[PDB]
Amino acid sequence: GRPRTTSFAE
Amino acid sequence: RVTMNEFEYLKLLGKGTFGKVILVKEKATGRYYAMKILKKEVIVAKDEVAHTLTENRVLQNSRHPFLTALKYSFQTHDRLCFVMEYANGGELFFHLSRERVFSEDRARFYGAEIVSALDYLHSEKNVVYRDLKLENLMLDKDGHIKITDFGLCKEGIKDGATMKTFCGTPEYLAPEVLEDNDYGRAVDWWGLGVVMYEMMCGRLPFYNQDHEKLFELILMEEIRFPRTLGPEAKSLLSGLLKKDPKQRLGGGSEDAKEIMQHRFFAGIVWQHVYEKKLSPPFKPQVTSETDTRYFDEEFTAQMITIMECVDSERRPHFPQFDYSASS
Ligand SMILES: CCOCCN(C[C@@H](O)CN1CCC[C@@]2(CC(=O)c3cc(O)ccc3O2)C1)S(=O)(=O)c1c(C)cccc1C
Repeated sequence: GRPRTTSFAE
Repeated sequence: RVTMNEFEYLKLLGKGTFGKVILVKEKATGRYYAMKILKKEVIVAKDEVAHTLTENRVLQNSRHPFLTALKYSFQTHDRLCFVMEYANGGELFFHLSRERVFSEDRARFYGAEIVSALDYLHSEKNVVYRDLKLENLMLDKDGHIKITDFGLCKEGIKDGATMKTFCGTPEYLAPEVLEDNDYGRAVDWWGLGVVMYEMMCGRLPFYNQDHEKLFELILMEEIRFPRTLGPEAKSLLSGLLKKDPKQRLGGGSEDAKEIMQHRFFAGIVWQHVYEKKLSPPFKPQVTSETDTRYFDEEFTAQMITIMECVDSERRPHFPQFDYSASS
């Protein structure tokens, strides 16, 4: 299904 | 005192930018763990020092049935190690990528366990989690939820106090986080709405590979549902996915208690949820202590692992990496 998602902070 | 030599390194469970998670056996005891191993130099280069320390802090400061338990954290000259309990069932992402949709009953079970833990974090710990997603939800040997990855957590958030860091995962961001104008603990209930929508509907509530188009949809587009979704689930997800946090189910002074009382959870005894008295509808079907079938082959089939007072800029000595949970 949907691709893996990546966490972030800015 | 705990070093890397105290463990045997068995299977790679996952690999990313900052390091890896390895299924390990503690030599002395014969107990199995998942060891998350992060490179100090990559942590520093990408400014993830404060988030690593929060992960550590929240792990050490939490005890809850549906929060990943930390046994040890220690460090070497170039690595930070978190030895966590091994959640045999893998990520909910693993399961949902394959089954496509969960039944409403099964999603209710997972939602109830997520709420119990977020309720605990908000109410007892004054913590906001901020990164709810399918990747950060794991299943244990019995089929119970384990929330992982507490590095984007916010500490010291009581009741209605606010946060300002733009962070999380693009697909899951709450509208007020994207508004970039302060937000409260109700961002966790948005995240809860997203993951439960994914479980019951088979897709993200909003998607586009172009982030600018993605952010546009999360901000502007009314929530729609597949027409097979039942009325009490449609009611829950509409409440959780209200774009205005003041309108959101869980957005007021009652917090989780509002969600707990919704008709979708009608016969849920919330204390039994806490006590793990609810039987999981899926039990992981592992055949040994080292069966990793609920982890991608891409990782499991690979190879694993590749000065005690050195404190440098590229490889800082990290405080509070001397932890061993008391019995
Ligand atoms: C300071 C920022 O740290 C951020 C570190 N990253 C985030 C990861 O921790 C995400 N994380 C989400 C839950 C599952 C997983 C992988 C796993 O098999 C696993 C098994 C467990 O019993 C317990 C935790 C686990 O962590 C990875 S990551 O992207 O580097 C990464 C990725 C994406 C995949 C595998 C390992 C790692 C380490």
